[PDB]
Amino acid sequence: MQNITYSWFVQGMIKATTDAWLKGWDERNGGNLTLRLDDADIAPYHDNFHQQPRYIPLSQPMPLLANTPFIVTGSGKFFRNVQLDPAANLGIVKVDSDGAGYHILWGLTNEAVPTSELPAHFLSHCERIKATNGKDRVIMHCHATNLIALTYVLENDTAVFTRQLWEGSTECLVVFPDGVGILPWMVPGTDAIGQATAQEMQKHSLVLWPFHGVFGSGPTLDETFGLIDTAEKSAQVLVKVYSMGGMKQTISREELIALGKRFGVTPLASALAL
Amino acid sequence: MQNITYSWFVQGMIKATTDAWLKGWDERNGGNLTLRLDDADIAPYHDNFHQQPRYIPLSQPMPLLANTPFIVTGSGKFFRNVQLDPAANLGIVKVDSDGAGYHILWGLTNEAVPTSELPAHFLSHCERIKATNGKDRVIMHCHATNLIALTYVLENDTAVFTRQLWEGSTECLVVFPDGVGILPWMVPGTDAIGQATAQEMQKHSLVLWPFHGVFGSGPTLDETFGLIDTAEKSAQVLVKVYSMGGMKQTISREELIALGKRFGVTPLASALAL
Amino acid sequence: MQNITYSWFVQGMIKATTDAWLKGWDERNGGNLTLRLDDADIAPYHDNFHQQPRYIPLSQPMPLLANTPFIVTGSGKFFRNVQLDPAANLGIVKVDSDGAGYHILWGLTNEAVPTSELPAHFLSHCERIKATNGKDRVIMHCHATNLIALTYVLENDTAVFTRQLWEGSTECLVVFPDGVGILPWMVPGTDAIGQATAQEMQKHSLVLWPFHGVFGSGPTLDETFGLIDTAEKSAQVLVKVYSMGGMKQTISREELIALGKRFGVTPLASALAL
Amino acid sequence: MQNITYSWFVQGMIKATTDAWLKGWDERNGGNLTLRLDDADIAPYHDNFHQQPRYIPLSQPMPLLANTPFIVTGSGKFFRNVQLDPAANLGIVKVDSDGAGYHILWGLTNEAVPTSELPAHFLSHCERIKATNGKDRVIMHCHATNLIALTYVLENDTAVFTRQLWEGSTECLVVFPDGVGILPWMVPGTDAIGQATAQEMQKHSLVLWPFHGVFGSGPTLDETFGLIDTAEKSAQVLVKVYSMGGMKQTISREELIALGKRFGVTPLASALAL
Ligand SMILES: [Zn+2]
Ligand SMILES: [Zn+2]
Ligand SMILES: [Zn+2]
Ligand SMILES: [Zn+2]
Repeated sequence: MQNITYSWFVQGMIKATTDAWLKGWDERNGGNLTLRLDDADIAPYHDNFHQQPRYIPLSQPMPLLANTPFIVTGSGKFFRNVQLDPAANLGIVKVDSDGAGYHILWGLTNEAVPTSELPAHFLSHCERIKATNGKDRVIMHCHATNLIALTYVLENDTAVFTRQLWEGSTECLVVFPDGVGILPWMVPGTDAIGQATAQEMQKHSLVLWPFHGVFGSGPTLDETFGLIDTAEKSAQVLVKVYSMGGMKQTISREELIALGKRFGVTPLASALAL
Repeated sequence: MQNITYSWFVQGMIKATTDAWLKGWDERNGGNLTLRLDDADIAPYHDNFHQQPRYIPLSQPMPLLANTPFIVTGSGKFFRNVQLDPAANLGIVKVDSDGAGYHILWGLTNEAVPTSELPAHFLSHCERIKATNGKDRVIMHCHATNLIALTYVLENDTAVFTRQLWEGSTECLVVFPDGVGILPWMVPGTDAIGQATAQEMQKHSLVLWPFHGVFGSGPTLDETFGLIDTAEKSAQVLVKVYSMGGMKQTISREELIALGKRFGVTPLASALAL
Repeated sequence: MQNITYSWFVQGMIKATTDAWLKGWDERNGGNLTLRLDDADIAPYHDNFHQQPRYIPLSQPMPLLANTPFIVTGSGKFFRNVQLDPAANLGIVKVDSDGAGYHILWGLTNEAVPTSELPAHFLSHCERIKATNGKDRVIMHCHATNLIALTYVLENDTAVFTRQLWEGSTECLVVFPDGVGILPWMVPGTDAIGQATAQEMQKHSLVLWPFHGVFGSGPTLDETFGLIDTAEKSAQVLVKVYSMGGMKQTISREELIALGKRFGVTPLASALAL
Repeated sequence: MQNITYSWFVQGMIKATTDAWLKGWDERNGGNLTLRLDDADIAPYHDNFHQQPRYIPLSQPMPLLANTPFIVTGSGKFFRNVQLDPAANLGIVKVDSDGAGYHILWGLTNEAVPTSELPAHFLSHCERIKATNGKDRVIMHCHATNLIALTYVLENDTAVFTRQLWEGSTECLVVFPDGVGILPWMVPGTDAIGQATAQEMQKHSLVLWPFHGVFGSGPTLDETFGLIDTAEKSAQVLVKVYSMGGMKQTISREELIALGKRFGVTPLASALAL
């Protein structure tokens, strides 16, 4: 019957969560992942659906997401376990026609529910749909170790943080020319932190939560994972450099300007001006 | 015949020990793990039992554990090897009706015996049963690298250590609001260190052994592993931050207070007051 | 029909890219790998070829590579994915009789193309063929973490950098007696950086791209991987030592001289003279 | 026919080399491993032997090893590859009746030969046979990262180095009460470094090669691996502590004395006296 476990999107959710677990980014339940699907992705699996899908209201109306299906990670669930029991740890949800709530079509067994960061995820999907004319389809949150560490030692400022990350690996300006947004510390699992994240997502594909972690957005699971992996790689390099006493030389303004010109990207002005 | 190797609890012991080995927490024989079971868990496997179960006395009477079965790791056994030969490296034991000793029903082949830290494990199970009205079922000890390193550089004080761990990842206050107990250095494998650990377990779900490692307690293998993983993740972040010259900003008192209110936990007063 | 996926060279490309992914050297699309084959390697797989091979021009004429087949990684492709879909992420190309372009005989499906660093790869293959009388067959680029970090803190000078790497593990002088060439930072994906790399390859088997990564050359995939792994291992040791305040003792001039004599290698004079 | 690949000793050599590769201790060909067998181990596999075993002389007479079989890693071979092709990368050798040379009974295909550190291995086996009344059976060399790093920053002195390693994890005094011998830097692959190593092995189960790596001896593969893993774990902890500015508190003289008394070991006097 096909079997939705072996669908591209369940397999992709398993790969991304497992890979993030192996990176050391997702201790316990600390990360969450949502992927926007099309009806055509799930329609062939209608017989895999729960016969009697559960309904859960959204935190607030989200009419831009009306009729939209997603695959999501569950609240309190461990990225390490996704590969062991996808239907326990993931769910397929479909937002209803008013954007007021969703049905759980598959997964989230034994009364599990979507991630407690659903506001941050779905509100950010709304802003990224608008910002990218529908190209972006993934919001990923993880507890990326070196990025977290840097939030205790670098100025928590979009321009400063972006410039240091650009400097810490040549590809970074090309991968995230729009830079990294950073919020004040905020209480997690709230619609305040969720819309604050979504507002930053209007201008950046990466958003940092000081003393907590990162959110990224992109068109595909691999592109979004790779975005975060790039930023975290640069952060890893920076932690080493700072631990050795700091940069004696680095990528100059530009050199960053030449890089952006070659790759046809416009670097965030404030980060470049530093 | 079912085959107890494929039981949830043998498989779970394999997963936790293997995962801890991969983390770098359990060189050689350095860690131990005990899980309290119910008779109903093991009864279906009676035919897998040793036909003639061995009897070993406990170090002291433990009448609260009368008639209680456990699955345990063996003395001198390596976490790395559990997956290769579960019955060599694990045993199922059942404490007798007086709490004076136990029978080895399965495993611990070739005259192996339970971990030399059995006092610390079983005495801590007794105190956690009382403290949690029977909810906690696991005691896990590992040589968590960054937590160990921090015991050489942070004040070995419950309030100080707890506050720094809370600061080193936002989730920590929510995961361990009761904080981390820390003992003086003590000679391992003794009932002194075992009851000292058990006494700390009355007030905390995590206990540090300076220059040695950590003990954690929780209701399930994953929750207990995840508790330790959380604390060790924060410790990893802290080691990076301290190596870069220390915190320039951090989570404030709260912010910790707001966090606790949102998640309905009461943070350890002494750690909050700092 | 044999099946070229299971050929030694496809399997070897999978092993090297996967191993480099596991090392943390190849986030996103950040690395590339090319291996020079003989017609006799691919001829048994003619029926696996695309029936209608695509043609792509080279950036400039490369007549030394006329009629030469290679297996290559694709542009924008992830080392992590090579094992999952070799034909999506790798291609077999054969340079035409004038050295002006190549046909894609196998792989690079869905209009993928070879790595954007093809100039650096193929121009370096030309110079290594000349320098080694045809022995070298591999060019590997990765984002080797510790080597990258060191480019922010060590003088970006061939003699200085080579000497520190020699000091950081005893084998290094024996593995790379010719030292490590290092370029100025340059914009990637250009023929300028490609021939600059190729010129350094005339004199060294390793070339560093500051703030970016490393290129290595060797006769086989394992020897080339092992060359880079050796340099990166030494770099890892050095990052630790520098983070602990620097060397209190080290390998002397040599001792390096005695080492070279025993193993019959001539160490780079400028690095030795320091 | 049984198949010697699946013998306990070939499987054990695969496990130890693979595990050491995963630890990051054995880049390229950098490590070597030898295990002393009994005739009874190999006799059941006589039909797996090369029909016409090769003979190679030893570097010097070793009559204590007369008629003794070993399984060994090959010169220039990679620990990473042992699992992929055991017979290419390992050999079974049997020393002849005069101790003058050995026959390659199995493995070391395509004219491979035993490790270039065979003097250090076999001479150390001789001294450990005498020191342990035949109990020790394994000599393992690896490029243990943190131990290497410490040789640039700690005094290369047996007492000093041993005491710091004892301090860096509580188990270390119990695992290696005889301490760690350390040689001056010496040119590798020589009988000078081999007997110098063997002489240190008279008094210690671990020997450090500054700026290079470690040798360990023990009765079984797991015990020897675990010995090295323990020392390297402590070294890892120490590198973190030193990078954070050094110890503010540590294990006292003890405390070390009490530890040794409890576990019935006599700690190396010179290290204790510090
Ligand atoms: Zn989070
Ligand atoms: Zn322990
Ligand atoms: Zn690159
Ligand atoms: Zn070596």
